[PDB]
Amino acid sequence: ALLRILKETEFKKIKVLGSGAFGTVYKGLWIPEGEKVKIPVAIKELRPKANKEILDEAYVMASVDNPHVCRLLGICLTSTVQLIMQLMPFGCLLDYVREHKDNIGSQYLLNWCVQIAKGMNYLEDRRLVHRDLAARNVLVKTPQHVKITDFGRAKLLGAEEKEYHAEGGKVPIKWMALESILHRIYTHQSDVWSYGVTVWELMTFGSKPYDGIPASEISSILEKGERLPQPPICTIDVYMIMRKCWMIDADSRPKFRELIIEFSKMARDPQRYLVIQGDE
Ligand SMILES: *CCC(=O)N[C@@H]1CN(c2nc(Nc3cn(C)nc3OC)c3ncn(C)c3n2)C[C@H]1F
Repeated sequence: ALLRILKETEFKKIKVLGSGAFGTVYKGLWIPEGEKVKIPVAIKELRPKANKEILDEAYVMASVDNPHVCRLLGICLTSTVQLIMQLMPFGCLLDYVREHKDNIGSQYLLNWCVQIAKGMNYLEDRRLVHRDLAARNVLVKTPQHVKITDFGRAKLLGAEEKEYHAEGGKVPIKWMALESILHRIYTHQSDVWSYGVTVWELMTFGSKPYDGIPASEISSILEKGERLPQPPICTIDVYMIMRKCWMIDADSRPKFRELIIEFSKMARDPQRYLVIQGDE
């Protein structure tokens, strides 16, 4: 996997897919000069650093090559930065589970848990802390295959850095580990906490965590030992994996490699672990 530098004439925006503080993402078409191959892509136009700085960050990003991380294919530098990425035709997993809640079986849910853990383990191998894992930031390539994506919060740790120490950026409190809320500290193990919340989202078919509760109250609820409730479809075995992800001691939490093993075992006999009517 290598970074391609695109000229504006190489790609076209077709329609908007979504928008946020990061910028806007479009469905588009990329035709590399004289290659005659038409590639469906997502184009993320970000809302300055030197061009070489941006290209360097894009090079590292483009080297992230794993079946369960959405890949940067190329970049175009003009008045704006435009990132050309793999298109995930089914959109964010949050909306997908909300839409198809009555037609999603245990096999798909547990498989997604495995896949997200595989992608996160790869990011950890690359020394990348994601810092924004949530169902909204997982994308659906096919119903059978999902990929993690990133909107600017991910950080590369230095050879001797064990944690990332954040500053004033806005934070997704309800997905964060307690140590991140209290001390602005982020690690692969705080990503594990977020992974647990992400799994809870999937198992509740996209429900809102700590629904209706002010973000300002969350740290106090967590300090009292309270956590997100057991989803209706979850046997206690699955809920206990979530609860392990939210233990106060970061080193008490499972690592992604362990999560891959545990969810993979469950995915072999999915109906023993999730209880879904009509499944199957
Ligand atoms: C739930 C989060 C959300 O809606 N985020 C938006 C969508 N984003 C995004 N979307 C796609 N693909 C997509 C979405 N829809 C409705 N249709 C499609 O494709 C036909 C995508 N592919 C790759 N990347 C990076 C994507 N991002 C991100 C936010 F804009």
